[PDB]
Amino acid sequence: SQEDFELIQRIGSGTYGDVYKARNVNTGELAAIKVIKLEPGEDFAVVQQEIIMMKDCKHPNIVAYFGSYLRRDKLWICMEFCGGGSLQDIYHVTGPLSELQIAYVSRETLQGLYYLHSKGKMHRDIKGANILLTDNGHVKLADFGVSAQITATIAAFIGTPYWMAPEVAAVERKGGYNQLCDLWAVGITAIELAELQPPMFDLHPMRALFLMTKSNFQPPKLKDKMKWSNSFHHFVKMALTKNPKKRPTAEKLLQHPFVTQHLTRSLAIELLDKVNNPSTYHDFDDDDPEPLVAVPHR
Amino acid sequence: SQEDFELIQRIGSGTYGDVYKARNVNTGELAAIKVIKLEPGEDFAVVQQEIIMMKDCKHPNIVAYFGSYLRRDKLWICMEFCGGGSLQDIYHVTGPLSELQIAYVSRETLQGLYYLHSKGKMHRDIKGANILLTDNGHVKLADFGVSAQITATIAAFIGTPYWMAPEVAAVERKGGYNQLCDLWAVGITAIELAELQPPMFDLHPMRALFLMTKSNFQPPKLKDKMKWSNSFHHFVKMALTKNPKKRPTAEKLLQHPFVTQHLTRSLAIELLDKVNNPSTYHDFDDDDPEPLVAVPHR
Ligand SMILES: Nc1ncc(-c2cnc(C3CCNCC3)s2)cc1OCc1ccncc1
Ligand SMILES: Nc1ncc(-c2cnc(C3CCNCC3)s2)cc1OCc1ccncc1
Repeated sequence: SQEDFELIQRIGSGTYGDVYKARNVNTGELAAIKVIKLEPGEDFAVVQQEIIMMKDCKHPNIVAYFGSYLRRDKLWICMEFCGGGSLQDIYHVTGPLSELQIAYVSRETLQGLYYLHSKGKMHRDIKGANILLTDNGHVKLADFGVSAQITATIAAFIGTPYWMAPEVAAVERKGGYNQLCDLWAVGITAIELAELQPPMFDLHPMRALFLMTKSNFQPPKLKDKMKWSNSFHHFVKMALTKNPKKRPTAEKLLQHPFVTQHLTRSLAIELLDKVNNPSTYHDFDDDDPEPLVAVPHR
Repeated sequence: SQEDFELIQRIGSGTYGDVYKARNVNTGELAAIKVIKLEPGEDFAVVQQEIIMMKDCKHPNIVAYFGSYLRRDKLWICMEFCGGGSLQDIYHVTGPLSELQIAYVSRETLQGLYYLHSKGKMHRDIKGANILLTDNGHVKLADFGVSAQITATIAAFIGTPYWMAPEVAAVERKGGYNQLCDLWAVGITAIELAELQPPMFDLHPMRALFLMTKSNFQPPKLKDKMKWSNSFHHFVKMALTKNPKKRPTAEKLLQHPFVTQHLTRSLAIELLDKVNNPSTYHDFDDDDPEPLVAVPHR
């Protein structure tokens, strides 16, 4: 029941409700609980779908589902607690991530999407706010709300299609995209972790979307042409292929040098320590540990 | 009240409900009545908006509003009766229209849109089914349901815009077009009246809209390159300008030769007679009317 957990503190805000740090009353285990307020009679098929998808995903790079409890218009969704927090929360304190840190995160995210895509699902909201870190440095993906929204909307034109002007047709269209769009978000997220914000972030949301549809649109690059290697640049160049049909899948991009190089969870531990560091030194004593083998000096 | 009219026969189907030929109980005047079934609690702001717009338009090329009556979930909207019927209804019996007939209809439609556009309104569903004819050959535009829908929807992204792939952005966009889209519909309608159906009519609605958004999209032409004049072709070429900013407005297109030439309601009377003709001859007697001036012959 809900009574098995005690909400400790709000740690974020999901697509729907608030996320709270929580503790189990008996086991003492930590967990993250998404509290969602439901209005009577409202379309439940959406939060219902999110739970099902969470319930249907068991992968080391996806936030694991513990349980869900509904009590009087208040729905709790229990999941594993990622101590590090969102990457966005991290690089807001931390500076920009390292290239190797971006590389590690990217490979793990791609591993998560690989799983989702084989299942035939898509995340459709891949960003720094949805990529979490465990205390040991593991990378998990979160927030299946958007995914759930898109699935639920699979169910009416305004006007008649054939008589629509091209600019009206662009707005009257629906669907027509697949899971390869997640790969684009990986490319944008790569930039996001590098430059503390996605490209075009200063524009209005509608204005940014309109620019992407223009025929003369060219995919973003990394501003510092010299700060990052050719692999990182090339990785983003592939991930940010405008044409979806020629865009590399999750497996093809996992075969890329930038993510196929040696990358361990040490890099995330580093990142976590920097967040736990708001100090370049500490007290110490360095002399000869054992007198028995202490080299003499006169 | 509703009791002032008696529904005679269904004459069409609007965006919302059925349209009935109707007669006034007292005056004996004919009228068209749109019967709309409303569910309790439903968004009325849309049919409410349609009435207001109809009520707000007094132009010789727009179907005039007589009244509207609501009685127990059943809303009547009374308007002038166009004896000829829809152009689509006409060319389904009639063959394709003449070039001069298409020209006459086009000028009158443009005159209607000119009025709407000066008021800052848009039709957004200009087609043969919405262009009516009076018994005397006058051309009126109808069906403000779509217009009303678009206005009412002026009031939430799925996912975050900046991380969206271009193909997702295309579907997540909204608005971004103006009344110039009506001019495109005029161009398509010109083809429709000429070839008994719009271009791409054999495609699926979604497929047709997707093709229009492609960068390599080229506006349709008239299939018979030799059946119609250069003016008609050029008229459609202007009206079907892919780029909305360079697309001629309603006034600019009214200055075009194809519609600035001599065109009278005789052409519509012709069209109406052909519909009232499902016969190339009839009984007659041709000899010398008056003997007093009858020229002799021996
Ligand atoms: N499963 C989760 N585990 C931990 C967090 C945390 C978020 N912020 C945290 C702070 C960061 C700063 N240091 C203290 C801890 S931990 C969020 C989680 O999930 C979020 C979520 C969002 C949307 N849908 C589902 C889950
Ligand atoms: N005001 C209207 N006056 C007459 C018709 C007619 C439609 N079909 C007609 C037949 C054609 C064949 N000959 C017999 C008559 S008359 C439709 C009208 O309006 C339609 C409308 C649609 C959608 N929203 C508003 C109005």
